[PDB]
Amino acid sequence: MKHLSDELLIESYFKAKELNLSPEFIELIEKEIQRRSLTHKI
Amino acid sequence: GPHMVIRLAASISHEIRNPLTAARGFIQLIEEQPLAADKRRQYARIAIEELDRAEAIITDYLTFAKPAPETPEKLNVKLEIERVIDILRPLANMSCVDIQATLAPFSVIGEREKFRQCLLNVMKNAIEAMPNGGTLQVYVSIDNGRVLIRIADTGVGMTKEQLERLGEPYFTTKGVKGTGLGMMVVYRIIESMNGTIRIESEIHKGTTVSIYLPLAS
Amino acid sequence: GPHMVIRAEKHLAASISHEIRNPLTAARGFIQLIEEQPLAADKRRQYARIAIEELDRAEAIITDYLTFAKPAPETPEKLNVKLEIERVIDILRPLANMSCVDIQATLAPFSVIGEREKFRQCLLNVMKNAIEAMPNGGTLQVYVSIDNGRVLIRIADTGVGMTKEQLERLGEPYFTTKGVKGTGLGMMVVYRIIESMNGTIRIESEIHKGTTVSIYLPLAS
Ligand SMILES: Nc1ncnc2c1ncn2[C@@H]1O[C@H](COP(=O)(O)OP(=O)(O)O)[C@@H](O)[C@H]1O
Ligand SMILES: Nc1ncnc2c1ncn2[C@@H]1O[C@H](COP(=O)(O)OP(=O)(O)O)[C@@H](O)[C@H]1O
Ligand SMILES: [Mg+2]
Ligand SMILES: [Mg+2]
Repeated sequence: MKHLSDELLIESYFKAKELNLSPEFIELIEKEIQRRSLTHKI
Repeated sequence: GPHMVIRLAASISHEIRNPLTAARGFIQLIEEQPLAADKRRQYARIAIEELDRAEAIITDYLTFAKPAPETPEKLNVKLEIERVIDILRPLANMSCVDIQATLAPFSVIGEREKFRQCLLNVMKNAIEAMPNGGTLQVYVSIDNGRVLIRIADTGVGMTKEQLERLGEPYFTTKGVKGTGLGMMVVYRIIESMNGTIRIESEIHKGTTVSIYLPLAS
Repeated sequence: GPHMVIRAEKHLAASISHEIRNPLTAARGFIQLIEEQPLAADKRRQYARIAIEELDRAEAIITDYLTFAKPAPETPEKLNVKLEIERVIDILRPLANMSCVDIQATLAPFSVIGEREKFRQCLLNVMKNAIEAMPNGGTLQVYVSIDNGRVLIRIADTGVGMTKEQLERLGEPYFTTKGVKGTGLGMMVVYRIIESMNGTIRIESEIHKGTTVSIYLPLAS
C-alpha cells in the first residue's frame, strides 16, 4: 500500500473501521500511517 | 572482477497471511468507493499485487511440500534434477534460456520435497538472471569424495556487496516480484543434508552455484 | 451411553501448493475481472464476495497445514508437553470464547520426542475440532497424564459427537460435516504426525454427548 496517497490511505482507514474489517488489516493501515508519520490524522 | 562466498524470517503462516490480510481488506474496500473508478481500480491492483506476493512465497517455500511429515531417503540426484528442470522448462522458454544438462545418477540422503525445493530455488534464480536470453548449465560430478551439483548461468551476475548478502532474509533486487527468501531456504536445506554451498559470480557475466553433498552408497 | 462408538489405536490428498493455489487463483481471477475494465456495481460486489470466500478457503488450509511451520527444516527435540499445549490453548482462546466454550486444562510437564511445529499443529487441529463441535457452548477438557510408560494427552468436548459411520471416516481426505467451511484435512494431518512420533490415537464419541480424543506418545526421559 506504499503507492496509496496520504489522502486515500486515511480514507481507507476510516472506511475499514466503519465496515469492521479485520483488526489485522486495520493494524496494517495504522502501521503504514505511523511509517508516514501521519498518526496525528487518526 | 569475480567474487565467491562459501557457506530472522517470519513463520510460513505469518509470511503468507500478511499479503492475504491486505488483499482481503482492499477487496472489501472496493465497494466503499462507488463514485471513484480510479480508487476502486487502485484497491483491486493492490489486492492482486498482494495475492501475487502470496504466490511468490508459496513458490519459494511450498512448491513440493505435501501434507505429511517427510522421511529421509536415498535420492537419485539425476532424476530429481530432471524433474525440477521439466518444471522450469516453460520458464526457460519465453526468456530464451538454453538448458544444458550433464548429469550422473549419484545418490545422496535427504527429503525429496525439500531437496527439489532447494534445486528449484537455485535454478529459478539462474533463469531470472537471464531475462532476455542465456545458457543454464547443470553439472553432476564427484568432487573429492562428495557429490557436486553446480548450476551456472550467463546472467546479470552479482557485485561483491550483493553476493555477501545473498541468502539474507528479505534481501532482494527484484522489486515487488522479489521475496529474498528463496536462497535462505536453499542454505537451510543444504545444511540439514550435511552439505556445503559455494557461489561465484561476476557482474554482467553470470553466476555459478556449487552444491556439495555426502555420497550415499 | 448406548450410542458410544470407538476408534481403536491403529487415502490421497493434494500437495499443499495445489490445495492453496486453487482458491488463490480463483480469488485473483475474480479481482482481475474488476481491475481490467469498469464493471457495474452488482458484478463487482458479487466478484469480490466470491474472492473473499476463496480467501477463506486458503486460510482454512493454512490453518490445517501451516499454522506453526517455519521455513527452516525441523529437527526432533525434547518437547515439554505442558508448554506446547499452553501455546495451542492460547491461540484458540478467542475461538472458544466466541462459541461460549470454557477451557479446563489439567497439565503436567511430561516430555516427548518430536518436531515442535508439527506437534503444535497436531494439537491445534484436534482442539479446534473440539471447539467446532460445540457451537453453542460446552466444556473443552485438556488432560495430561502418564499411562504405562506413555504420555497421555486427552482432549474432551461435550459437543455434537459422531455416529459409527462418521467416526469410521474421520481423517479420510476431504471428508467433512462442516459444509462450505470444512476441509476434511485436519485429522488426516494429525494421524500422520502422531504416527511419525511413534504414537497412537484412540477416539471415543457419542452423538449429542461429545468426543474424547486420546493421544499416546512414548515418554521421553
Ligand atoms: N543466479 C543469480 N544471478 C544473479 N543474481 C542472483 C542469482 N541468484 C540470486 N541472486 C540475487 O540474490 C537475491 C536474493 O535471491 P532470493 O533469495 O532467491 O530472492 P528473490 O529471487 O525473490 O529476489 C536476488 O534478488 C538476486 O539479486
Ligand atoms: N471433536 C469432534 N466432535 C465431533 N466431530 C468431529 C470431531 N473431530 C472431528 N470430527 C469429525 O471429523 C470430520 C473431519 O475433521 P477434520 O479432518 O478436522 O476436518 P474439518 O474440521 O475441516 O471438518 C469433521 O468434519 C467432523 O465431522
Ligand atoms: Mg529467488
Ligand atoms: Mg478440523
